[PDB]
Amino acid sequence: ELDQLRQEAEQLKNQIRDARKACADATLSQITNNIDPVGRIQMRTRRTLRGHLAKIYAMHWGTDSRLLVSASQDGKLIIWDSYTTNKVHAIPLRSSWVMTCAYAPSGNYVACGGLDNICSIYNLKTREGNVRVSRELAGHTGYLSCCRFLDDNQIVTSSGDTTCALWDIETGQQTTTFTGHTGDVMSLSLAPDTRLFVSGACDASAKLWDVREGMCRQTFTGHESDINAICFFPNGNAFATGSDDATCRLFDLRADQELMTYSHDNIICGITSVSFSKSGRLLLAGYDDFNCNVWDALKADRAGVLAGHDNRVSCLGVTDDGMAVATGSWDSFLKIWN
Amino acid sequence: SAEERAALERSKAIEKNLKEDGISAAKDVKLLLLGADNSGKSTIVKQMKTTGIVETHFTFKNLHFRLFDVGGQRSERKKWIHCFEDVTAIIFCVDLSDMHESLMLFDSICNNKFFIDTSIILFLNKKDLFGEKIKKSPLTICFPEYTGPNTYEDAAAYIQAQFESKNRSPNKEIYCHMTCATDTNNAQVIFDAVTDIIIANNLRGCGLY
Amino acid sequence: TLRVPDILALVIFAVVFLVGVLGNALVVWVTAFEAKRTINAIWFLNLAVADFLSCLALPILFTSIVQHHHWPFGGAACSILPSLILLNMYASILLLATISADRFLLVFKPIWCQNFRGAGLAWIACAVAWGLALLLTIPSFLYRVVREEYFPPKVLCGVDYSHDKRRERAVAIVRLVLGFLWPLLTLTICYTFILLRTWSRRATRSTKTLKVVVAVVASFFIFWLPYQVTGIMMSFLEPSSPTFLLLKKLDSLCVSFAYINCCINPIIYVVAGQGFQGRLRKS
Amino acid sequence: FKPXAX
Amino acid sequence: DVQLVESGGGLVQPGGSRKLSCSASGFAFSSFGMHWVRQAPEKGLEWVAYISSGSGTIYYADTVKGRFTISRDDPKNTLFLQMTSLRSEDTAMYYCVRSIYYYGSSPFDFWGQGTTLTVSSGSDIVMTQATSSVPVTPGESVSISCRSSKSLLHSNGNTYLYWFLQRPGQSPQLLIYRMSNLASGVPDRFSGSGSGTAFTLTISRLEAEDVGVYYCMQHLEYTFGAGTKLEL
Amino acid sequence: ASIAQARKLVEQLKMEANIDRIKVSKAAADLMAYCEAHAKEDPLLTPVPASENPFR
Repeated sequence: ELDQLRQEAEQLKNQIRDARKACADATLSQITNNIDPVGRIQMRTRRTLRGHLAKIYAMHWGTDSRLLVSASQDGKLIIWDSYTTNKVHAIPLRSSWVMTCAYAPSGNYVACGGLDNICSIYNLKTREGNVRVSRELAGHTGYLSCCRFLDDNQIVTSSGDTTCALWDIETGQQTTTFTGHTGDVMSLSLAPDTRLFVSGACDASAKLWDVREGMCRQTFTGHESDINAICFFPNGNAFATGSDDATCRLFDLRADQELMTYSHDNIICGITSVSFSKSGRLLLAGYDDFNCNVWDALKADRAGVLAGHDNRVSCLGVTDDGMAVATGSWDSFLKIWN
Repeated sequence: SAEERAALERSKAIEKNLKEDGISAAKDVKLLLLGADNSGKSTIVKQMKTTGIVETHFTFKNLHFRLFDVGGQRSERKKWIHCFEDVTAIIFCVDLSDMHESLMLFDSICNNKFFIDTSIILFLNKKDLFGEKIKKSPLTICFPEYTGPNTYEDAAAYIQAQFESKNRSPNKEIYCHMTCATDTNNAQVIFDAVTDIIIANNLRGCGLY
Repeated sequence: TLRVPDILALVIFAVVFLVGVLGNALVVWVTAFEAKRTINAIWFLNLAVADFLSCLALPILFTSIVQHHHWPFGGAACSILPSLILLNMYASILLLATISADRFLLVFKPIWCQNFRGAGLAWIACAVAWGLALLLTIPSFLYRVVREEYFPPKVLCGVDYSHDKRRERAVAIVRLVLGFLWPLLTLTICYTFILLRTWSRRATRSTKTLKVVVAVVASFFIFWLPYQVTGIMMSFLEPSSPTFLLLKKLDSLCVSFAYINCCINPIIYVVAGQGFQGRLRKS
Repeated sequence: FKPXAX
Repeated sequence: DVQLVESGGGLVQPGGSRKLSCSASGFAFSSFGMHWVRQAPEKGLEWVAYISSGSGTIYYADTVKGRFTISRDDPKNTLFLQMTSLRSEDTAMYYCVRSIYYYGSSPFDFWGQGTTLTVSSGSDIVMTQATSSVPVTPGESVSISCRSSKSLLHSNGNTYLYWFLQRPGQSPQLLIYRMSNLASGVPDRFSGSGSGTAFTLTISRLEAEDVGVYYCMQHLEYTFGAGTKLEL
Repeated sequence: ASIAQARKLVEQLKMEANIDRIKVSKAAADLMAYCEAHAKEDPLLTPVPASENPFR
């Protein structure tokens, strides 16, 4: 009967909640009182990339931290040169309803996707001298929300039908599919060791997945609304989330609970993006109020403001060596700060 | 400098091509085709001549139309409806064979923050079977509040008034029309509505608004 | 000792100079910021530039009127310097007329303005409007001399047709007829048709259009009538007549009244502009 | 000889 | 299959004119540069002309300025060369070359076949190669070196030196670009290094297919070296 | 039927409950140690010299 299974599930939930509450002896807020603050931080825009003309949606840095990539509703996928503002490629897309971008770690490929339910992979090192479509990965039902390269042969995708998949670019077939979510997955982030990843959905829950076996190991349920952004801590043991509740939270993998909340009374707009710095001391969040905020990871206090855009800050990223931060927006301009 | 002059030349050529494409791509007019299931969304585009989005196009009197049907995929509408702002108008259509879900959808669309100043064209479809049903069955089974006679004209007027009563912002306008499977008339209605809208936009852009 | 009209002309000149300089600089900067991706901005760019250049040369008239016909610049300046402002006024008038024609062509025939309208046509129209002032300016270049007085020290700079009376009559008639009758008729007809068509449909109906139209037309007419009506009379008249002396006395007041339109012009753009503060902030 | 503007 | 086919050779009397054409297929011709390197019958290589992409920048050699001109026709995928007032020093073999310039590109990657033009009887950077012939045996390792008059290092950090290999009865090939980067196809047995004005090339585990002449070229501003030959 | 999903949920909850947990203080100490050890190589927490700035 359903009653016995419901009672068993309730007992299991109560047991795990009791264990989680028992595992918490103190809080990090009362441990961090012995370290000094970072002071006031004021960055200035050193570059401005003005080639697009409609609502940049995604961007991604290269491994060498000099090249970029950007997608817009204009239907163009363009890769930039950050140091000299030069344009080195401009790929014309088949459909203009795109929402994702990805740069291969080896620098040979670029991926894209959107409302057409298909992930397209492009080859940048052809002998003929032009970029051409390599594969068209089909099989998902809902729209694509995120994509990430593991190597030059396998990719992971998150869609709007509550499932994630692991593909094989060599043959175009889905090796493994990850199910267990209720709403639709919005974001995705890969571990530095490339052995595990996490995802956040619209049912206010983020969970940890293993790429080898399609099992779900843990579930985090501390938020109040849909999760919009996900990123790993540089160490590989923690991660932070952003939601339409206008708050951010920091979670721990080996303690399986929440550590900090990054919120203030004056901010009532949802988060669109999140990222860490190189050493993990600072946390950058792109807000809906036309500006970005810099917050201490260990004290939950604001350290600076990166205003200077005229519309939503849709995307945000930090280079590998950590010498710059790029900020896309709906005004069709990319800013490089330092 | 060094041979980076060729790189600068390549960048300039890319920029010129981008500007030309952007200039050439702005002459078209975009329209969003929303409605309930089995309402006749396919019929209007078939007369005017699949998993994700489908985009048909046609030209009529030196003007190019591009119609988008984004109702084929089932997901959270709050996560992809903000992509279709800055569209010229909505082409919401309703069938008279039912039904309150259509009223709910109209109420949701007409008051969205992204679509606060977008004109809406309303089509009332399949009037003949509506007349047959009203001759066979009363309208009170669908609208208990209705008190008028069971004839065609007042019933259609009552349905149109009920649909139009959901508008709250007075800035926008709703163009009602009962096509009843009329040939080559819906295109003319859309053309006149588009002409009015573009004239208003041109007048507002100069500062006379 | 200066007479009564002179001090009023002086103070009006000072006020219009300062306010026109500030407004023109502000409008020029704001518009030149966004002259790339907006067609409408380049229409007002040339207007603002021409008005700024015309208003910049006021202190020359200031020094000329504060003293009794002081001309310490020789004949080289006397031949050329008036022509700059005399060209700027006509350029501004023709630019206003072509802006009115552009608005008329936008309201009517709305499909032809979507497929076959671009920045090249607007640039060509602005170039033609600018170049049309050369023909009107040339006679000033070709008939300007300087006269020296051996009576107590005075220097006179002015126009002189020694034996070309019919030439002077013809040029005065041509300048009057064209530069006043043509733009006024164009603006009144175009704006009347625009209002009549705009007030026929519920969607396009508005109230700001009527106020803008009446303000522009009334300001232009009232502030440019006296200058031309006095100028044509004093050009026709014999050099020896009391009424000619009276017109010479009222010339400074007439030209100052004409200049006030330079101050009037950019306030309408600033006030009736959408998000002017934000456009300034972006620049 | 006409002085002033014109 | 990238193909560069040339035609227009033969015998021309002194003082005449003759036109040569390059017909290309298999790649986007409109996105590439074009050069006209030529080789004397029993000497090294020499640079002649250059046509950009979009036909917006043309350079000519000092000894052939005015007498010759270059043009391209993107629709038909062809490149021309019009030469007038031929002298006795204009007899050589002409090569059609390919090059693309952006961040990370490798110019001078594909070379043509060649046309023979014979005529009847009638301030600069100098690069020198210290050796002209080096004895070698299979399984051994050798070292090549050439020096320049001035430093090839720019302020941006890139040094512009190129290495080429020509075999018996064959068109030359690209091995190293910018003194450190290996071409797409060359085996790992070849590696290059150097600093300032002294440049070296080393090859390990020599086979029987490595025999030929090696040229070193600079690309700092708008020449080839004499070239050394390995002997079996 | 509706029992397969309930059984799957029960099995998943049982598998999740068997994980191991550590103390919060140790995790906070680990994060603090990492930050203090790697603070020296972060060009955003501290101002960058003008000469070595690649975007100067």
